[PDB]
Amino acid sequence: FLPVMKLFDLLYPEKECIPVPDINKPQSTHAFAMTCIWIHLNRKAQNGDSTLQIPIPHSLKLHHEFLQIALLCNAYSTNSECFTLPMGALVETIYGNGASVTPLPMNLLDSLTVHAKMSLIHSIATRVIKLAHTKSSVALAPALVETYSRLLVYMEIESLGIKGFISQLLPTVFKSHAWGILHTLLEMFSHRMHHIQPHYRVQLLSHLHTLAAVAQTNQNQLHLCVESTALRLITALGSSEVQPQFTRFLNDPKTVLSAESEELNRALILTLARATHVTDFFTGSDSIQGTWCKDILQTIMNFTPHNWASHTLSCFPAPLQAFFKQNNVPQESRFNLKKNVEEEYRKWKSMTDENEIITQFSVQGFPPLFLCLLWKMLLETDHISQIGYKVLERIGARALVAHVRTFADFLVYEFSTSAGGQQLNKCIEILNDMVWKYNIVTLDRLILCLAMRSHEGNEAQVCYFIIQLLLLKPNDFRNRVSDFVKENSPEHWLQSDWHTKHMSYHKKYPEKLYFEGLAEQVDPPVPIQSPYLPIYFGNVCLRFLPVFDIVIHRFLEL
Amino acid sequence: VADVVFVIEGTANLGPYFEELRKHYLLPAIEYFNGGPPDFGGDYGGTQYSLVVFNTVDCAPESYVQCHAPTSSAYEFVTWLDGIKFMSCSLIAEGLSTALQLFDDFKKMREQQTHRVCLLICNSPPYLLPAVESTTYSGCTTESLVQKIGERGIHFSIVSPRKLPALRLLFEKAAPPALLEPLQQPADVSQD
Repeated sequence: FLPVMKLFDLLYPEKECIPVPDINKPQSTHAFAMTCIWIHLNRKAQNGDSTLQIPIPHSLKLHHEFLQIALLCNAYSTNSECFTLPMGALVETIYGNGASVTPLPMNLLDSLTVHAKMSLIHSIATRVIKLAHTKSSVALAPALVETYSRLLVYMEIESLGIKGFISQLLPTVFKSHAWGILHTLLEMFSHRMHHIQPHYRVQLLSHLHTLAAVAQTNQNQLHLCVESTALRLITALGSSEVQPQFTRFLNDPKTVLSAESEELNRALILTLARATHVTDFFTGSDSIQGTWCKDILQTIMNFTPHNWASHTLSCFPAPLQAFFKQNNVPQESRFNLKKNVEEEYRKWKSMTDENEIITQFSVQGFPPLFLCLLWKMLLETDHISQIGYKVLERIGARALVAHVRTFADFLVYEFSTSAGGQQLNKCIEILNDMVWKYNIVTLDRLILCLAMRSHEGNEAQVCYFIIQLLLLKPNDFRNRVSDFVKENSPEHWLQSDWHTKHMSYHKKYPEKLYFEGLAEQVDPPVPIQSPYLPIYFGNVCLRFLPVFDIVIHRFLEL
Repeated sequence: VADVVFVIEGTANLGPYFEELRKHYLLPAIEYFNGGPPDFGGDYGGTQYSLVVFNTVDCAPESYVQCHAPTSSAYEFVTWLDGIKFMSCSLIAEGLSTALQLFDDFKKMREQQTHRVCLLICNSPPYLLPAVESTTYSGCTTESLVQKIGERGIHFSIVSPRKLPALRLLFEKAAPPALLEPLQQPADVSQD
């Protein structure tokens, strides 16, 4: 290293002294590199106790001991035995102070991080694991996730580093709920880390899927961030990656791709068809290149997917699995609609004594019959009477999709009962006000479910009225959206007060998803849910695009 | 600050005896003014040093001066020290006049005092009757010696071979303290 460096400095450093002390707030490394490389050569020579300790600094003597504007911190510590003064004086994690009450906003990249990259490798990486090894007893003291996640060159040079980090965090699923560290980086990885290498994103998808499978998540009912991250991951690679990536996930559907999230799989395979559509990956062959995706189809078809049954089959340029589409038995042979309606009525009747047996009634709850019982409630002026609300908020959100499966058709029937408008206004004034209390469903599965079993030949032209009037009505939060839009484009990566900004924001309108709104005879809140909450409605910001596509492009027929 | 200027004159008188003196006096050449011979660059740090070489008057129809060492970067010095060729009045006076001029230019350029030294190594005990007749200066051996002793406080060391001719007794005429006499057989000294 010294030969070429000296040969180049003999021609570049043609001067008489060491001028230009170069305070240089914005750009100081460009001028101080000549002295930093010299100090590194000095340390390398002193390590061997030879080479005259790299002599001849006279042309740079003024910049030599320049150590004695926060941007003047020339980090010349990479050699050895200097990682205390420059690095230690930096704005590290919070230790003094302690809920989103964390002080000390983070650092900007172009200010200091433009140079201190090859020096900061395993400082924060070991700091976080040391904080996480024992337990996250108190609320998370640091908020350095902004700086850590907004490190693109970090993952450019050490993409395997975050993989190792996640693998070492994996044992925490036994430590404590895998909560204090999973909800730490998973959010900002989806929101701040937009552009990343895909050959690792597929592995991260597999890890997310086996995470959603194992371990349990009944206490992690706020795991909607997991599904949002999965959607962001499977919705961004649709350009050209799946075809070269097939060799990576050849066995992934054969082992783990179909655990519970069938709607996630539906969106995944929709994006897969969209990707095979770019560009013309099927006009050439029909069965030769068929096996490229037929394996995935055969693995998925064990879980009644692609329920569209010739109505929504429009995005596939050559619909192959649509040949075996009759295997979906939508709405259970078109007769079980009224039968499950009568069953819901009988369950609403047996609610008179389901209280003492609610523990033995919630066990799998007859999956697509239980949680729709809330519908009869709020039709009798808050007829819930907190009999099993705490029990209702336990495991119901998983089977709520199977519950609303036939209830989409039942609500289409309630809507068509108008036949002129006599029931229309009653439905508008009752249903829209009763659905809001209380849920966080946020149409996360109704858009997919509408094409599953309601858009079929039963009332297709009438179930298409759903998107016309069912979810067109929600307008409760559009008032604060107009002010929430001006936070990320005005500050792409110019954030200096994002912590308190989003803290006040989520302190104003929202409270939580576990929390209730009615204070009835007894309500023990028991809040533990404060791991990290930087983003709340950017999750639906993406799923708005599948809605935008099922409403126009996918359902282009009507 | 290690501002030296060598003066090689025994290139033609005693060729093979050059290595015998080098193997013993190479340490004061580098190991004293530096850490040791390495692969490094040079600058205005003042550590630079020169080396003038001369030959006898018989093998010199036109070529007399070959003082070629501006800086030498503390390593190329010993590099070309073994590269010079090896070819009675050996014209020591005109050979020292150019060293005096080189020291004058040093003092004129080194303004912002480095304990200068010089080795008038001469194998034979020669003597140059004509003063210079080849440069700007014009002064006999005695005049040049008293000028180099009085003006410059340089340690006028005379590293001659193991011989002890009458040259030392006359060339020790440095009146200020310059250590012109020593012909060091024992272990190397700093500058004397």
